[PDB]
Amino acid sequence: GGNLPDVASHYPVAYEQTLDGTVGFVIDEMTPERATASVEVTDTLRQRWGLVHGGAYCALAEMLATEATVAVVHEKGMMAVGQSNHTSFFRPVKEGHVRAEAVRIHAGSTTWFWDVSLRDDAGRLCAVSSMSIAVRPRR
Amino acid sequence: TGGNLPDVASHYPVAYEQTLDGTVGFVIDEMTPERATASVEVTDTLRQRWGLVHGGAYCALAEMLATEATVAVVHEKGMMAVGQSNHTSFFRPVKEGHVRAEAVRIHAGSTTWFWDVSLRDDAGRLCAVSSMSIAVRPRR
Amino acid sequence: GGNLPDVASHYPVAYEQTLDGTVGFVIDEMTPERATASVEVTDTLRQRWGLVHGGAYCALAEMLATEATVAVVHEKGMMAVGQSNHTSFFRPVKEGHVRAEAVRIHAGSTTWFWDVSLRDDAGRLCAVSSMSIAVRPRR
Amino acid sequence: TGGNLPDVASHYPVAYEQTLDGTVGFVIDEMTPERATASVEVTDTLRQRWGLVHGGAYCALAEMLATEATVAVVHEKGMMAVGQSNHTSFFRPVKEGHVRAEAVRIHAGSTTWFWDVSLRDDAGRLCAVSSMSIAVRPRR
Ligand SMILES: CC(C)(COP(=O)(O)OP(=O)(O)OC[C@H]1O[C@@H](n2cnc3c(N)ncnc32)[C@H](O)[C@@H]1OP(=O)(O)O)[C@@H](O)C(=O)NCCC(=O)NCCSCc1ccc(O)cc1
Ligand SMILES: CC(C)(COP(=O)(O)OP(=O)(O)OC[C@H]1O[C@@H](n2cnc3c(N)ncnc32)[C@H](O)[C@@H]1OP(=O)(O)O)[C@@H](O)C(=O)NCCC(=O)NCCSCc1ccc(O)cc1
Ligand SMILES: CC(C)(COP(=O)(O)OP(=O)(O)OC[C@H]1O[C@@H](n2cnc3c(N)ncnc32)[C@H](O)[C@@H]1OP(=O)(O)O)[C@@H](O)C(=O)NCCC(=O)NCCSCc1ccc(O)cc1
Ligand SMILES: CC(C)(COP(=O)(O)OP(=O)(O)OC[C@H]1O[C@@H](n2cnc3c(N)ncnc32)[C@H](O)[C@@H]1OP(=O)(O)O)[C@@H](O)C(=O)NCCC(=O)NCCSCc1ccc(O)cc1
Repeated sequence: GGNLPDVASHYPVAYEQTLDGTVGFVIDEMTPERATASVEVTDTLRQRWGLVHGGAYCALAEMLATEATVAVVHEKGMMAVGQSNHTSFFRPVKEGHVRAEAVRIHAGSTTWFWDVSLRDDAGRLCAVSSMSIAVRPRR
Repeated sequence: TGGNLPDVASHYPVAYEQTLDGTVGFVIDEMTPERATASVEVTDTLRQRWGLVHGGAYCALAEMLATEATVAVVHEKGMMAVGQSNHTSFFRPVKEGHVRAEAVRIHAGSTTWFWDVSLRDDAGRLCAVSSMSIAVRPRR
Repeated sequence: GGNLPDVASHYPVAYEQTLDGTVGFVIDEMTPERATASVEVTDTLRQRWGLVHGGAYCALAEMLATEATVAVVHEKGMMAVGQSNHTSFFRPVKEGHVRAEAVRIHAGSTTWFWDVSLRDDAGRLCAVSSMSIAVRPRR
Repeated sequence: TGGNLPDVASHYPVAYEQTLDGTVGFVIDEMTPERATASVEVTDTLRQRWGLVHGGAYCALAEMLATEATVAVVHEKGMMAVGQSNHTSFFRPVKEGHVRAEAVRIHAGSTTWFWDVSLRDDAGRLCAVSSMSIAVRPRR
């Protein structure tokens, strides 16, 4: 759909109805150590002033780092959810696309950490996200 | 005023209902120079595939609230305000109801304002917090 | 010594030899939900430019939030260590004292979170720290 | 040059050996506009009562490194540089040896520089990371 990891037979919310499907996030590559995703800029991703909403970068990074963790851990009986999301903004984006690259830097038993880079169509670094993902056994 | 955001301009590039904010339904309640509140009714549009409120939704609500709260004061002074850092920490998920946010200003420097935002559930539990650092600069 | 919680019979490093005792951190009050500490500014707390080192605020906050967690959890078979320390600086300090107040905002099963405020002798907010403390069973 | 910090001034308010940096023994190794390294030998002065390197020690090493690395370039340009945000995340403790830090510049704006700092052990493992946001302003 958004090309999210297929790890379960049923999902509570269909992609098109989720926040992710509504703004248009799509996973591109995915491996245990690195994943990418992107989104086309539309007014649905912007704030009233015409720039891509800061929350959009946050959300792309959160989905990308978390889903990339899920991809590995789901099949191991674990649940993966974001515990901390620290996004820093360097340059705005008015149009085009937002591309994210998440690089795994730590995979502990209870926490995985990913560095996410958010770039524009020109390849410029527009924002970064330090994603801390909690890993716990499913209930 | 579509989601009750501060009327500081005659015109805006994107209408409320078309923005991310309008799409997910964020609405500002109170707004003062030192404190602001807003909320959103949870619907699937606010959730991730697993059925919970998306982490990014809390980050966005906090971001919009703190920034707009800064804009309410500085716009007229000829400044622009945009977030420079958003650090959101998640304590408990939200599956349904509303997400209620309260932003309290803790520092108002000449170049940066800082707000502590608490995000609660209908039962009043602290579900997430966001430390928002807002850059303040003069418009071009 | 530094008035740290007395929870064990032996400690690997004596207060006076630790980083805390070397810069002079002292716990004032301590309860499960709130704790305070302070330090006199000396050159040992400063950087070459004469201001209190940013790392000093970080360290005060980290010791204070962690030790306050230890105070409750130690006796329960758990270990408490900092997992994330996010310190933001609003105003420098050149002399006097640094006073910290840590307020517990979340006490989960595996994570405790504290908001730490760092003030000067005039009571001004000089910095803040969001301390995320991991709680795990002792080995 | 006491701990090999950038010589950008004739005189400094506090001598190396007297500062926090000198007391704990931080030493700068390489230093360029886009990348800097430093290290410290672990001793009790770097530890907490439980025998591990104090979290605050990593935060301080990262802080000093990123800031001084910014100072090396901007001082001569009449700017002052001070950290505005230090976010350090801890992955694995260090009990002894050294702590080695590498700061990589990722953004150099007109008012903020941002450095990613990695803190490793003697075995090269990633023990902590720090996101350092440095404010750049003109001196008074
Ligand atoms: C935060 C925590 C526990 C999270 O675990 P994780 O990310 O899931 O990683 P992990 O569980 O796979 O284990 C990584 C390593 O952490 C340590 N660790 C993890 N869990 C434990 C535990 N229950 N007991 C002891 N060490 C542990 C071990 O060194 C472990 O490596 P190993 O399994 O190969 O022996 C782990 O990353 C960590 O220990 N990071 C270091 C925390 C740190 O050193 N903070 C600074 C020290 S406390 C500050 C302080 C200051 C003043 C005071 O007076 C008191 C405290
Ligand atoms: C980040 C910064 C500059 C941003 O300004 P702001 O948030 O907009 O607030 P503001 O502009 O209204 O000014 C607040 C205070 O900051 C200081 N400040 C601001 N701009 C400047 C400046 N250009 N020059 C000197 N002090 C300044 C002043 O004390 C000011 O109080 P004042 O205006 O009443 O004199 C301000 O919040 C600040 O200075 N925070 C303190 C930063 C700090 O002390 N970091 C720790 C020291 S650096 C670590 C280090 C370690 C080892 C080394 O070898 C070197 C460095
Ligand atoms: C991070 C974590 C697990 C840490 O646990 P803690 O701080 O030690 O707190 P805690 O263990 O005492 O439990 C607090 C609550 O968290 C939830 N929780 C904790 N552990 C679990 C678990 N193993 N399974 C399910 N829920 C859990 C429960 O609601 C629990 O409350 P309860 O025990 O009364 O039922 C917990 O604080 C938490 O669940 N916070 C909410 C995390 C969150 O909602 N992040 C956003 C959702 S994921 C983003 C995403 C975006 C797009 C995608 O496509 C996928 C994911
Ligand atoms: C934070 C800030 C201003 C600091 O400047 P800096 O780090 O020193 O970098 P810089 O000064 O060299 O400038 C970098 C770029 O920032 C933008 N910028 C900087 N200063 C300004 C300014 N005064 N006016 C407009 N754009 C500016 C420009 O695009 C500039 O590129 P350019 O100089 O080539 O034109 C800059 O990094 C930045 O703009 N980051 C993007 C902030 C952002 O886009 N946050 C998300 C949007 S706000 C969320 C929101 C949500 C809902 C609402 O209802 C309202 C707001």
